[PDB]
Amino acid sequence: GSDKIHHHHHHVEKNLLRSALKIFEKKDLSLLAYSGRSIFESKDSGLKPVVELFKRFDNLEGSLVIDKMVGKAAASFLLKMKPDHIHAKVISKPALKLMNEYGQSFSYDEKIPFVLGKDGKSMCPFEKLVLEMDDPEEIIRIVLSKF
Ligand SMILES: [Zn+2]
Ligand SMILES: [Zn+2]
Ligand SMILES: [Zn+2]
Ligand SMILES: [Zn+2]
Ligand SMILES: [Zn+2]
Ligand SMILES: [Zn+2]
Repeated sequence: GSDKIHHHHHHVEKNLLRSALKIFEKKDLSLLAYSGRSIFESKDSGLKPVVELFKRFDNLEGSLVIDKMVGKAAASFLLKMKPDHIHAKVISKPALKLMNEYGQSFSYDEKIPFVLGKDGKSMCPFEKLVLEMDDPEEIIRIVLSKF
């Protein structure tokens, strides 16, 4: 790849999001990547799917990602993959802040201070791990060293 050639994908077509949401909703999915057709589908919990997705494609240009719960950890993986748009059903404040810093196009249904643990009474151990870390690449590296 030429370091002189940069793709700019900054908007998503509103009817593809519409279509992907219909699929996400109809299949109780937890993660979806969509290009006009469905290219990755998962319903597991936590980061396992985002990592599965990361391991599967170098990038997601021309595609959109839908995710149930987007924390800083998932934001980092997704940012590196360069999807056209990420739609988060719930996004945490750290994730939102990060995606703005990176000019990634994204939308959300609910915003929350931070992703929560199994209980719903405290912070997800992965979110706490990466909470005071700045760099998405450093974050991806540390998360992978748990899987
Ligand atoms: Zn280079
Ligand atoms: Zn570039
Ligand atoms: Zn491209
Ligand atoms: Zn939604
Ligand atoms: Zn930063
Ligand atoms: Zn970096």
